[PDB]
Amino acid sequence: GAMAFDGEDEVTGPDADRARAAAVQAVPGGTAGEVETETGEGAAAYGVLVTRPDGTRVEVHLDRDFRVLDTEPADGDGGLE
Repeated sequence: GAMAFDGEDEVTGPDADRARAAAVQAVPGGTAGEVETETGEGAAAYGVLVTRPDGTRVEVHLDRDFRVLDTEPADGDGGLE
């Protein structure tokens, strides 16, 4: 259909807009936040953080063309030190 490359003007992030807009259409009234660019070299270039009100947070990994690669539940217990 419509390719996710436009550019809403109310955001400060490039991919943060394109991927977020697609996320809103996938999650019914769920928690959606602006996304940041993941590692350039690889398959997943965009990480879309979304959370269902059920208490489940999943990050949608998008490829170079914003095609859904896979969705795994994202937790925050893995620190680094």
